[PDB]
Amino acid sequence: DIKISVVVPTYNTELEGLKNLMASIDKQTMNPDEYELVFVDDGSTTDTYERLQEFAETRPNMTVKQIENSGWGSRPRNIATKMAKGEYILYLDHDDTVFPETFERVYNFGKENNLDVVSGKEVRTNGWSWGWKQFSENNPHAEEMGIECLLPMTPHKFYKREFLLENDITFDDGARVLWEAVYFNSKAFIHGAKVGILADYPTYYWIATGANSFGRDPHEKWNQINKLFNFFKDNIKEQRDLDFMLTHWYRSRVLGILGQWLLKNNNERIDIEFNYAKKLAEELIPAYISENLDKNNQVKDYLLRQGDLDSLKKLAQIDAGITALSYVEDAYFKEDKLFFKTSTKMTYEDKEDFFIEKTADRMERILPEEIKSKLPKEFFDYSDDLAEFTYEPSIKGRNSRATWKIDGSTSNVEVVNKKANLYKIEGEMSFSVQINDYILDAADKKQPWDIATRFTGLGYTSHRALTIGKILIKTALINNKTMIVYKNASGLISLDVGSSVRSIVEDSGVKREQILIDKTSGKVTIPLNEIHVFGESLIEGNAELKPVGISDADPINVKAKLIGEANKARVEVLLGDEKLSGEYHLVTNIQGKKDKQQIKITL
Amino acid sequence: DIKISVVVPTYNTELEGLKNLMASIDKQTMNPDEYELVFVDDGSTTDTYERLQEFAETRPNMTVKQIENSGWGSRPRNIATKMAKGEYILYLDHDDTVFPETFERVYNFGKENNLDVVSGKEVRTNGWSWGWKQFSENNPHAEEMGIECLLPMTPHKFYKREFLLENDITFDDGARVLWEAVYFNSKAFIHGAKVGILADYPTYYWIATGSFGRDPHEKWNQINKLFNFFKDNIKEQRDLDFMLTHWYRSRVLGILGQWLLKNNNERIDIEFNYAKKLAEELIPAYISENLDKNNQVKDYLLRQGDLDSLKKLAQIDAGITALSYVEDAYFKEDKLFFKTSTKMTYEDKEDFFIEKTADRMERILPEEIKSKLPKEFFDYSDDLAEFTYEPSIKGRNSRATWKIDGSTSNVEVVNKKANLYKIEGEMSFSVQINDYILDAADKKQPWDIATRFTGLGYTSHRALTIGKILIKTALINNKTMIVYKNASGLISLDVGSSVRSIVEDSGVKREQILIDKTSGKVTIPLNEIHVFGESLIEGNAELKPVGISDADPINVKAKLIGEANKARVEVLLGDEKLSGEYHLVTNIQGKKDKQQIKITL
Ligand SMILES: Cc1cn([C@H]2C[C@H](O)[C@@H](COP(=O)(O)OP(=O)(O)O[C@H]3O[C@@H](C)[C@H](O)[C@@H](O)[C@H]3O)O2)c(=O)[nH]c1=O
Ligand SMILES: Cc1cn([C@H]2C[C@H](O)[C@@H](COP(=O)(O)OP(=O)(O)O[C@H]3O[C@@H](C)[C@H](O)[C@@H](O)[C@H]3O)O2)c(=O)[nH]c1=O
Ligand SMILES: [Cl-]
Ligand SMILES: [Mg+2]
Ligand SMILES: [Mg+2]
Ligand SMILES: [Mg+2]
Repeated sequence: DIKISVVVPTYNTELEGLKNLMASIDKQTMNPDEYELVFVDDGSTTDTYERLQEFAETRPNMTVKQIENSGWGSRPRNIATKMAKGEYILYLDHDDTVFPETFERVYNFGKENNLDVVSGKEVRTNGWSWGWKQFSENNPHAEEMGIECLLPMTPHKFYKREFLLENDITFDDGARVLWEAVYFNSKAFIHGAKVGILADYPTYYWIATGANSFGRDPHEKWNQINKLFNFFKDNIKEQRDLDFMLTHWYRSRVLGILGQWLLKNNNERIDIEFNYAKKLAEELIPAYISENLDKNNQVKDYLLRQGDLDSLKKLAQIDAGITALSYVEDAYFKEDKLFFKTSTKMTYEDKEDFFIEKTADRMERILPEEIKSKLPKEFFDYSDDLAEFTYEPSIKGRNSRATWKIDGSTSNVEVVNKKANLYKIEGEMSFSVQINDYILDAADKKQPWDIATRFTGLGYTSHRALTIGKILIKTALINNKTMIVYKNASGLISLDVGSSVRSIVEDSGVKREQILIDKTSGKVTIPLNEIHVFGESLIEGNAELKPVGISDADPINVKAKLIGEANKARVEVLLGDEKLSGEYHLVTNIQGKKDKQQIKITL
Repeated sequence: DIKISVVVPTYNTELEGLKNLMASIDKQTMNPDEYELVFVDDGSTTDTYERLQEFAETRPNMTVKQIENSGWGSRPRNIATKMAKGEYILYLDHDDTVFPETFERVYNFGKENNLDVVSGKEVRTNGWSWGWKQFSENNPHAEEMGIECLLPMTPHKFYKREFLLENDITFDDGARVLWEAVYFNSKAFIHGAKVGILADYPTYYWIATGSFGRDPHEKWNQINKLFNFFKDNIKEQRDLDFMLTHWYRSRVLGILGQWLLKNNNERIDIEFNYAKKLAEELIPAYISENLDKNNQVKDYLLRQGDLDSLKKLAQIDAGITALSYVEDAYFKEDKLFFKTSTKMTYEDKEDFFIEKTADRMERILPEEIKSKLPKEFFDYSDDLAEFTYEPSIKGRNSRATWKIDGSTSNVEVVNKKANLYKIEGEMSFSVQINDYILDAADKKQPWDIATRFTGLGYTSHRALTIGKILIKTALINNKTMIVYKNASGLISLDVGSSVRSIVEDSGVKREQILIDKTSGKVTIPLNEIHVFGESLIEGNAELKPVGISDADPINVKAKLIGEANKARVEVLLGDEKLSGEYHLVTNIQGKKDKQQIKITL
C-alpha cells in the first residue's frame, strides 16, 4: 500500500540537479516501500533516460518510462499520474529538491484531515518571503477561507490521486500554456477539494538555476493572460472565489505593468501591452473589482480605461524609489534570545523622506496639478488608509533558503507632521529571536541566518534586509549554541549559529593575560572576553600547538572544549601525553573555525 | 625683463604628461618673451632629456641641463633656481599643469602688492576641497594672519627670486626629506615674507597620476626632524603654537583614530610608541588646550599609553558622517536654488546620538572608558553651537572646487528619545554659475554639488544626493543648464550640454510642432523648461525617411531659441525637395535627442 507517488517529468535534465533530487528523495524519513518514484522522460536528446534507468537499478520502487518529446511537462505528468498508484501525488520538477521529513509530515496531515490537496510550505532560492500570507500557520480546513488557500498556485503540492481522477483534473497538454498550475489548482478548488495548509515545515524547495522562453514576446503573453481570465469567468462559479481570482490577477498582471514596468521598457513594447491591457480591462474586468482595490491601484485602473498612458508614465517617475529600510537601533542578547530594536520610515531610496500632504480634512497623495485635475477626488485621499500599516520582522536561512516571520514582535507606525503640512510615515519595532523556532532539520543547527523587515502601507510593500551603520559584533554561548550577530560585508544584519562563517573565540576576544596553565593536570584555560553566556554549554573541539620559530613543524593536535557555565565562557585545552618545552603557538578549533588571537603559551 | 621663471625637475618623465605640461605653458596669456623655462634633468635613465632639448629648439627661452641623479627634486630645483633670472619663480613638477591666465594674474598680483610669496589657489584631482580656509577671498596682506597664510604648504607657489637668494632659502640637498616644502615655506615666512593669497582664480593643477616614508622608523625620524625644526627656527609664539598644534593634530594624533582599524598590530605598536615619545619630548602640555574634545581625548590617552582604549574609541567612531539630501531644487530668475537637510549618522543609516546628564551633553562611551578620562573631555556642552554647514561646487573637467557663498544654514541639537539628542541641519543656497566660469572651457562642463558639515570634531564633505528622480532644465542667457540625479544618485549640473541633451530632458510638444512651407522652417517647441533672458544657440539636425532601412541622412541647420520665457527649436529644411514622413533628430551643442520625432513633408 503506497502512500505517496513522486511524479517527475524529465527532459535534458542537468545531472547534478538530478543527483540532488534523487538524494533528497532517498533522505525521506518515510519507509522507501511506502512511496514510489514515477519518472517519465520527455524524449531527451541527451543521456537523461539512460541515467534515470541507472538510478532505478538500486531502487525497486522507481518506475521509469520514455515518451516522445512534447515541449512541456504537462503531458509527462499526465502519463505518470495514470501509472502512479499512491494515495497522494507530488509533482516534483527535475531540478528541485524535497526536505527529508516532507513525506511523513504531509501524509499524516492529509490523512488525518481527509485532505484532497495539501498545500505545503514552499521555499524559493531568492527573496525574503514566499507565500507570506498563506504559509503563516497550519490550517486543516483551509478551503473554508475560499480559493485563496491554494496560493501560491504552484504544482508543488500534494494532491489525492483518487480525487484528481474522480473529477478529471489533468494538466493542459492541448497546447503550450502559461501558468498551467493556476488552471490545475483552480480546477481542484472548483470541484470542492478539501485543502489543508502545512506551514510549520518546509516541504518543497523551488530552486532557481539561471537557465529558468515561451510567452516572453508581448503577443503570446497577453494571449495567455486573456486565456487565463476567460477560464476564471467561465469555470469559477462561486462569486467570492471569482472576485478574488479576478482581483488578484488583474492587480498583479494587468495593473502590474502600469507602474515601474513603464520605466524599464521601450515605447513600442509599452504600447502593445498597454493596448492589450486596456482591451482586457474593458472586456473582461467588471468595474466593481476596482472598487475594492487600494487607492494607488484605483488610480492605475482609472487612467488605464481613459487610455491616459502619459499620466501613468509620469506617475511611475513620481513613485520610483519609494521604500522602507529598517535600521538597527539596538541589538543585544538577554537570557536565551537575541533582542532587536528597529526603526524605519518611508523614503526615496533610503534618502529623503516620502511625504503625504494634508489639505483641510484630507491626507492626500502629492501629485502634480495636471494629474490631480483628472482623477476622482477620493482616489488620492489616504485619510481612511492611515491605520493599515504593518511592520514585522523576518528571518531567512542562508543554507536552506527558508524564510519565516518572527513572531511576537511589537511595532507601531505613526503619521508625523514634519514641516508645514507635510507628513512622514515612521515605524518603530522591537522583537526577539529564539533560533530554536526555526531549526527543524539537523542541518539547520549550523547555518548563517539573515534578518529582514517587512513594511506595508498605502499600497507599498517593502521587504528589505535589516541594516546598521555602526560596527556590530556580539557573541553568545546559549545552551550549546554558538551565536554571533554581526554587520556583514554588505552592511546587513546576519546571525551565525554553529560557527558556519565566523569564529566565536575570535569575535569574543581572549583575556590573554588571564590564561592559566596547569602543568600537573596538563590543562590550559583560555577565558573568553566579551560574550553573553546563558545556561550550560560544552562543545568538544581541538587545538593545535606549534613551536615558535620552527615554522615548518607539524601541528600538535590536542583536545579542546568550549565551556559555558556561571555566565562565563572559556576554552580548556588538554595537553594530554605530549611532552612540550619552550614557547608554542596555540590555535583553538571550535566547530571547524580557528581563532586569530595570536595565543602563545610557555611550557 | 623676465617676469617669471618656471623651474621644472624631470626624472623618467611620462611623455604624454610632459606634452601636457609644455602645452600648459605655451597657452599662457603672458607674452612668451617675458617668461623662461628652466628644465633640470636628474639623470633620467629614459630619453626624456633628449626629448627636453628637442622642445628647446623651437622655444628660445627654454634652458635644459642634465645633472647626476640626486634621487628627488630638491637639487634640480636648487640648481635651476640659481641659473634662473626671472623676478618670480614657480616650482612646476613634471606631471602637473598650470591654468592659462595664471602667469598674468599672479605676476600682476605680486607686483602690485610687492609680495615675496604669491600663494595661488591650487587644484587637486580628487576631493571636494583644497585650501578651504585659506583660499576664500584674495588677501594681499596674508602674512598678517601668521604662518597659517601659507597653508597648504605645497611648493607650487610663486616666490620672488631675489627673496630666496637674499635669505639662502633652498630645499634640503642631502637625503630624502618628507614635506620638503614645509621647511621651504616655513623658512620663507620666518624671514618675514610678504605673502599674498590669490584665491579668485585657480592657478595650479596638482595632478594625481599612477616611496620614502613608507616604513615606520623613517617616517617618525622625519616627523621628529620636522617638529624640532619648528621649535628651533620659529620665533613668534603664535606661529610656533599654530604649526605645533596643526602638525600634532594631523600627523601625530592622526594615527589614533580610524588609522588604528586599517593597520596590523605590529606596525600600530611601533608608531604608537613613536607618537607617545614625540608627544612627551616635543609637544608642550598647553598645545592640547587648543584642540577639540575628541583630540583632547586622543592626546590624553596617548600620553597615558592607553592604546587599547584608543582602539575601542576608533571602533565606536567608525562611520560617523553627514550626508545631505535634496529637499527642493528649482530655477528662479538667473540662478538655481537648493534646499538641503542633513543629520549626523553612521553610514547614512541610524542617527548619531549624544546623551544628556544633569547639564552635561556627553559623548556616548562605555563606562570603562569614561572612567579613564577627565570629565570635561567628553562633555560637548560648550561646543553645541560650533557647527558649520556650507555648500560647494566642483568642475568635473577643471577639478576646481569652490565654496558656494550666500547660503543660509542652521544646525540644531534635537532631543529625539529619552535623553538622547541628534544633530540635524538645514540649508538654503543658490548657484550663480557665472561665479565659477573663468576660462572658456568652463562654459561647457558638468558641475558636481557637495556639502560641507563640521561639528563635535567631525568633518563630512561629500556629494549632495537625492532619492527621487530629479531632472530640471533651464535656458538662461545662452546657457543650457540641466540639474539632475546622475547614475550614482548624486546631484550634477550639466552646463552647455556636456552630458545630456537639453531637448531630450525638456520634453517636446509633438502637437504644437509647426511646419511652414513658405520659409521652410520647422518649429519644435520645448515643454518643461525654464527660460530667463534671451538666448540663441546654433546647431544642426538630421533627416531620414521612415520607409527606407538605411537611407543616407539629410543634414540641415537647427537653432535653439529662448525668448519670452519660452524655448523652441527651429529646423531649416534648405533647398532639398522632400516628400513623406521623415525622422528628425536635433543636435544642439553636440547632443542628439531621443524624442522619436516624425514630420510629414
Ligand atoms: C522544456 C521541458 C521541460 N519539461 C519538464 C522539466 C521539469 O520537470 C518541468 C519544469 O521545468 P523547469 O525548467 O524545472 O521549470 P521552471 O519553472 O524552473 O523554469 C521556468 O522558468 C521560467 C522563468 C523560464 O522562462 C523557463 O526556463 C521555465 O521553464 O518540465 C518537460 O517535461 N519537457 C520539456 O520540453
Ligand atoms: C624621483 C625624482 C623626482 N624628481 C622630480 C619629479 C617631480 O618634478 C618632483 C616630485 O615627483 P612627483 O612624482 O611629481 O611627486 P608628487 O608630489 O606629484 O607625488 C608624490 O606622491 C607621494 C605620495 C609619492 O610617495 C611620491 O612618490 C610621489 O608620487 O621631483 C626629480 O627631479 N628627481 C628624482 O630623482
Ligand atoms: Cl553625470
Ligand atoms: Mg525548475
Ligand atoms: Mg607630480
Ligand atoms: Mg539614509
